[PDB]
Amino acid sequence: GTKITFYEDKDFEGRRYDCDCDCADFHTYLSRCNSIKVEGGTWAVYERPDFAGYMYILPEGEYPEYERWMGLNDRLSSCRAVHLPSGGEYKIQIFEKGDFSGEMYETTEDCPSIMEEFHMREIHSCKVLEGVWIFYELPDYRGRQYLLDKKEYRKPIDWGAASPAVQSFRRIV
Repeated sequence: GTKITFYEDKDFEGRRYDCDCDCADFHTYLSRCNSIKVEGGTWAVYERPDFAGYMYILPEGEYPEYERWMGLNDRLSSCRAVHLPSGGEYKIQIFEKGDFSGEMYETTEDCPSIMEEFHMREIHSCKVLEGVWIFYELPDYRGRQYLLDKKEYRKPIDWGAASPAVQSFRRIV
């Protein structure tokens, strides 16, 4: 019973498209997205069809301009609802090299700068043992966003990234 509404202009103006289930392609219904209203739960929204391109994670709320979801442009074309467990334990394993190789670290806590904490600038694979997490390109949860809502990620492309650069990560609660 969650819903997301996309508006072409800022401040919830202009033509609109709404999604109540997952939508793999609404680029023919909206030329651009400059504000969003999210109801009922948390959504992942994507620049290109079929959940491709830049992605952004939006909790319930009102977003009058794309900066409010750290958007890179006003282009969105697909979206899916994020299923969050009832606030249990959260646990993630990050790896120095692809395919779960190299050095590994396991944590239960948000990390606003992984260099100071794990002495890595990059994460080349990961296993999400419990919970749902977000990787960020820059420290303090800034820059590009990548949703980790599955279990195993063998290489960065599996979380939608072109490179293993990750500098912070946190749980979705």
